[PDB]
Amino acid sequence: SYNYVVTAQKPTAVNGCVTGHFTSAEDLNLLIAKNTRLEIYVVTAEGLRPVKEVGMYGKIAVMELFRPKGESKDLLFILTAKYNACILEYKQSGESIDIITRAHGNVQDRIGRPSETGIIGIIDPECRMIGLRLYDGLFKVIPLDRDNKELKAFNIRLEELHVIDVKFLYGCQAPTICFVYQDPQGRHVKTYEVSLREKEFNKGPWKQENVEAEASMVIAVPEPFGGAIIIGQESITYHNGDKYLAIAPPIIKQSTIVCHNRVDPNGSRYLLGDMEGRLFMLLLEKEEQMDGTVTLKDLRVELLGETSIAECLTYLDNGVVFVGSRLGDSQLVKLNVDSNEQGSYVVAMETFTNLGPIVDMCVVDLERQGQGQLVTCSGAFKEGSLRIIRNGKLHIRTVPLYESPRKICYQEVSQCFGVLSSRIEVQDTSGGTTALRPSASTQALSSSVSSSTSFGEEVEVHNLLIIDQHTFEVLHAHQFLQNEYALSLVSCKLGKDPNTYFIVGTAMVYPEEAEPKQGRIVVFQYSDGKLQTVAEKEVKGAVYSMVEFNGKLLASINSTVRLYEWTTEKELRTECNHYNNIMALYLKTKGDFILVGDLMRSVLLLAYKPMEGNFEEIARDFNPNWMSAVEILDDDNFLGAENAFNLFVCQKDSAATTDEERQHLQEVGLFHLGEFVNVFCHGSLVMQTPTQGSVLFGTVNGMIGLVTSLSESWYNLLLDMQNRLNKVIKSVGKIEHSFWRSFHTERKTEPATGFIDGDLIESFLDISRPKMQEVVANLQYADDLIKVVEELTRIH
Amino acid sequence: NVLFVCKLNPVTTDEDLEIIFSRFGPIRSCEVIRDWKTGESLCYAFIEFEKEEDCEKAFFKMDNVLIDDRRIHV
Amino acid sequence: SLPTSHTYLEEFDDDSCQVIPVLPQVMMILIPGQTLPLQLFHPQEVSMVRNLIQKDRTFAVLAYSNVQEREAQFGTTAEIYAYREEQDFGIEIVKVKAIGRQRFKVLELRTQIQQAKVQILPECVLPSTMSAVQLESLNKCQIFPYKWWQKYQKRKFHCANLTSWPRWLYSLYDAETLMDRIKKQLREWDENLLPSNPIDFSYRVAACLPIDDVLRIQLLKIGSAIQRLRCELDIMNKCTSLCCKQCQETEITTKNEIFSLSLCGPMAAYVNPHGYVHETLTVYKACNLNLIGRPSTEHSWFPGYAWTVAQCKICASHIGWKFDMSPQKFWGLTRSALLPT
Ligand SMILES: COc1cscc1-c1cn([C@H]2CCC(=O)NC2=O)nn1
Ligand SMILES: [Zn+2]
Repeated sequence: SYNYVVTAQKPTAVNGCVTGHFTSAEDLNLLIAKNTRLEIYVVTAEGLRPVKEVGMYGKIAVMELFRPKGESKDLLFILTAKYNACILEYKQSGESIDIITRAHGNVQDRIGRPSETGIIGIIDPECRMIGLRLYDGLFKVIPLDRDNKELKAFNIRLEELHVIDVKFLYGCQAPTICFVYQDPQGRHVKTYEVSLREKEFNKGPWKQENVEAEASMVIAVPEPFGGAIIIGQESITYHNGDKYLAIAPPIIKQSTIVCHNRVDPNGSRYLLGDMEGRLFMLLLEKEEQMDGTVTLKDLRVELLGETSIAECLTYLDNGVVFVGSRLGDSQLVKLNVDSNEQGSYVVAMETFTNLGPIVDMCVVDLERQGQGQLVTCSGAFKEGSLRIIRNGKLHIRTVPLYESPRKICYQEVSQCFGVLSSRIEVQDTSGGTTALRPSASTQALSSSVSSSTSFGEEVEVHNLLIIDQHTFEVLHAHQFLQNEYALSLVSCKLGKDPNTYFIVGTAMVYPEEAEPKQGRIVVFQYSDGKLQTVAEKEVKGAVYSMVEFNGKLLASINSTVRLYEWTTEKELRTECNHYNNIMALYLKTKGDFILVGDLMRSVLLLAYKPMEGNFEEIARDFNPNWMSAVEILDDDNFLGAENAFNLFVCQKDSAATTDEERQHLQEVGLFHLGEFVNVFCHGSLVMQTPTQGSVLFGTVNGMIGLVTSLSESWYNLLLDMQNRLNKVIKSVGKIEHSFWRSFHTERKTEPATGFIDGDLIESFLDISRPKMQEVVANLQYADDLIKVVEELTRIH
Repeated sequence: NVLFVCKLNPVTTDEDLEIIFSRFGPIRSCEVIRDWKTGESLCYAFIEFEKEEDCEKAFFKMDNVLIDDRRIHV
Repeated sequence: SLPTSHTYLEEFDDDSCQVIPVLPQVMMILIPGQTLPLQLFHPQEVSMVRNLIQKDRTFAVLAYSNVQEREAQFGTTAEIYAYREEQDFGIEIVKVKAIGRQRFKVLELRTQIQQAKVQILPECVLPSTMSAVQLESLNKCQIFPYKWWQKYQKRKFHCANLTSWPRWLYSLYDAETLMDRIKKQLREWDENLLPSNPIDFSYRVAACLPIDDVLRIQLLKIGSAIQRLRCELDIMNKCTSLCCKQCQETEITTKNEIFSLSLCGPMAAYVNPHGYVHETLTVYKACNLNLIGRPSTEHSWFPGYAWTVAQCKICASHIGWKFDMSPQKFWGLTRSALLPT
């Protein structure tokens, strides 16, 4: 296949952030990791000043700072998803700003299943050990000694098996580890002491105790308070020696706490952020000063305000807070004591764009056939929105919906986007549902409701919104039947009817069942400023994905894949069925070929035979693994994204003469992408060569990527260039390119094949002139290669 | 000194047949054929008497013998 | 918990290609975890078994698409965890109790006994479906002691918004949810209140279902647990009645009588003193089965009952047998005459 992958729009969803003295002993820095890009900003009164943006050959899963004795600035500890651990230092000489790896190494155990609660990384208050919980029933201790250049780790055993949370505790003679763990008897909090000399565990200060049935997070209260705070969903507790205090304020009951930080150095004040956005402020009762020892006396929880959903929170200096949201725009907010405008102390200050999580993406030529603009359904929950991206640096503009969008399609003869959306209502005492917010699905100029069990439960109400393409005001909104779920949406004309219809597939789900036993397909017509419904036909299953095909409408009704003709009566009619042994989540039609896929990597390549009227299989591939999105590149190749953030290309052997080879897909190329690709779409952002075709893809973390096709000679030249660059470019963390891009699953690995890492090749233009001479010494292709790289750069 | 009989009552057991033939004299051994694949009796039995005298007694006094409500031919 | 001791009878890689012995007269489609006993009389089998007990106590059993014709493509290995060689009566007899352990695909079968050159198919454990998008902050909710399963979706799959599909779609690909649905469907036919690990659970349930050999071969093909469990869900919905293969018109039993009289499940494998291995399924009551012969405790598999010949009414095929104690009466049916409908 010999394909080419580049990063059009870099990731923006914040996967964690830290505050500390990293650039200099006097500058307070915020470090944000999106997926692989570590961005280093200096905290300034007016806001943030972006100082550095460094890529990493790995997904940053653990980020921390530590200041070992005898140093000047805090070093950054990064762990990659593939378990590359590195320690990095910030050094700038004149105008040069470089990152130096003090130590690097892979710390994955040969045998072990990764923990279901994910990677937990922690550092001692006194910087004498670095603890990780990567594999269950184990604790990986890395002695942070000046002589441990290679990060030589050693394991310690853990009697327990379901450590929920784990963190160190301040003010201990020897390093302590306090952790909340699960057991068939309940949840308990225990302290262990790490004897490095003996490389073992020892009895902890305060023994096991019962805690709430939903304890989730441990917070290490620093000295002189000491001890630990356990924050469950119902009660906040504090344990320290012989002092045990607790509360269960009524405020937190609605939503759990899924983040926190320390606002003061002495730990007398703490922040908390729920799933729904509320920003609570836990205050300790320091007043208990009796004889130089301070002890708790209260745990008031006060509500500050409603901020964007917080996947992380940091308190910058002088009453400014960075709310890093992974599923919505990130915020810089202010905790003004004397503003109290509406009872909330939070006043928005600045908004940073978080394009993802993309759930659907449409390329449309809004202007007069010029560029291909992107319309993407970004965000989820309250912070959902439509995003328009133009290439004329990219320019991103927002259309908030105040609800979750699902899919996007574009109609030209109506100049309208169709967007499926969901909002969450609460069951009322009247037996009905009340909306929590004034969502866009309710604030339409014109509205319709389709015509055809406890208290406090959350019920999802689904709508289709017709949104104008000039002002982005909701021209219409249509609500579906109760307990219905819209799954697929297509804007496509059928048969001989001149007008362009909307089609939506719906499955009715009830909480007591697993596989929807009933669904429907609705054909809407948008004209006269109203959303008339023109046809409806019920299928006995769920409709997952839909596309038009040669003037006919396909559908995935359960495992069945079905063809619909659009008669003169504006009625769907069934032409020819096909029964599969997999459920056809993904459909992609090109010419006469259909590509059908499910979550388990099952790829089928059906074909259409108009002479007889049935579909006949052509090629098949089963290899158990999780597949997120699957796309058709050319008449033969098929590109998909699968588990562990991987890209695979399946090619069908046309030269094969035997059936055993004609009915199988020979995997050609693999590429560990570092990104959970969610949507594939044809299109390009540059005016309409080494590249043929173009497939954009949108991911969860918020990056757009472009995959194209390179020619044989170009591919070989670019691969030799790739191997020649990987010997001069000193990547941060001493992480080898071959390892990062090596296809990865929890079972097995291969080196990359069939893809060229566009980022590395494009990095050629930025290297210093002397380096280029060494890069390509014996090729007989120095300026010609500049021509190559620039021509490639002119694609995205 | 062994006699073979056929057309036996299916419910018949080896011990019962041995006891019944005991009137014919001492029995060294007795067996009945059963479908190897099911375990059902084949209605064929072979009884080896202690001596030829017992076999002769069985042959003489067992002709048209009604045992287990079924006639036995041997 | 006795029927699994077989008292009626001596303590005892992935993708790699090995050549393994085969025992000739065995025809059962053994699935890992199921226990096969065997009886061997011909001297070659005895010698092979003795050498096997010496070296590694292993042998293959082929998943014959046609056992009589010995035409097969896949099979299951077995480790000999118990054996007994009694040679009395002037003939060497070896009775064995082995457990299916691993599976393989047939490359070739060289005829002498036999040696089958086959490759071990690996078992794929697919990690949590949310582990590919899981938010680090929410991971703390992954641990927890109609309402409860609703909470289970709301908790485990609180990342389906980050992806393109709903939470109720990812419940169909979660090991625990599928396993519990298998449970509820099992208790729908019996009142027996089945390990926790998905692989073993899937093997056991696929073994117990009264299905045909073709579908068992199918279920053995799939190397990922989740897909096997889903196929099991599909199968359970289907089978409703069991007919006599030698009748093809008369139903013999309904799934309503299936009840686990042995810890091995409603169906297991037994060998009579002559050897022919039968796959017996226990049901509370039969229908259209006549009895031949009287009951007898002679070498009865279940400790404390007896057996009598059972055959259908019309074509008199050997369907099985009818076996102060709870329960008083039940029927054990040999699967060779249990055609699923
Ligand atoms: C060779 O055939 C025979 C001659 S004498 C007894 C049998 C026989 C026994 N069984 C089963 C009956 C059920 C049970 O519990 N154990 C068995 O072994 N099938 N056939
Ligand atoms: Zn019959």
